[PDB]
Amino acid sequence: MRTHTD
Amino acid sequence: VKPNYALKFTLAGHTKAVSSVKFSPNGEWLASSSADKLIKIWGAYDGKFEKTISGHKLGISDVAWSSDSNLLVSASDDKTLKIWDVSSGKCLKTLKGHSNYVFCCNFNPQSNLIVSGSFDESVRIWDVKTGKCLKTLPAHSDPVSAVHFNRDGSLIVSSSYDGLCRIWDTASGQCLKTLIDDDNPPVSFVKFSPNGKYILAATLDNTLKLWDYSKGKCLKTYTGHKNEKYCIFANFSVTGGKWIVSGSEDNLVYIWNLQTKEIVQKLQGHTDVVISTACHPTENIIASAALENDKTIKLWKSDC
Repeated sequence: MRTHTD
Repeated sequence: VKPNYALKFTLAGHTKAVSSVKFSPNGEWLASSSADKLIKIWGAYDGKFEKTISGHKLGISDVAWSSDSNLLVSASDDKTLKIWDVSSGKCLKTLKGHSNYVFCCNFNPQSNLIVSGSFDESVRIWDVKTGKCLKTLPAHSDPVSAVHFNRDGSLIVSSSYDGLCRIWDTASGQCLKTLIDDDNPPVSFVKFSPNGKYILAATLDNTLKLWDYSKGKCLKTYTGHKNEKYCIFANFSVTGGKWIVSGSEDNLVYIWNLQTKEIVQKLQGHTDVVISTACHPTENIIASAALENDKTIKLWKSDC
């Protein structure tokens, strides 16, 4: 998801 | 000369973070995608909720309109894209073949093709009418953050976490040009300018750059926003003054003068990362969208 940053 | 964007509507209804907003080309709708696996359609001018479009099995990172405003394509973590009839809400086609998240998508101007980029590090080109994959490009060596056709459909620009922007010949799928910057920061967004001469590229070091890509030359850089973590969309605003528009990880919308690179406005009111902005095709209207702690879309209007 674009809404997550890892 | 500076714009005066002011909040006019807040659009709530998504139940997880929003990922992408886009204005229909005919100007009358906004589409939004969300981590909540949904697409929603809103009236572009009054923010009226129109409909929810459902069917992806996991969240959606991007959504894009066909030229005639009748179709949407969405890119999902369920490894597919889906083509939707906007008026009916029905899934017309499911585009299968990516082996990991689909991150980004766009129609060509003809709207006979869709281009998509994926965490599987490839760019795929698809036939709208059949839903079949026509080309798979080994475009990058890390997830592909953005894909976009130029104005005549003959070119695709891609960007990736590998730090590269590439220009591809649509008809052959072969690489026409690679742009490398200095120290290969991940490139989180890219798109051609309206006139097809430039590409606007975001890198995860708080920087937007305007490139002349035939010359491989940086022409403008824009800073002052926070962008280190998310793939945040950026826009050419052309309805009034020529601006550059971007979300930012400090919950603001930034607006720059394209030519002087000066920040001309910061739009306050989202309460989480502004992951996506869009500029209305004919009115001085900006749509903005924020992550989990906000999950709303805001519409702002300016006189210039």
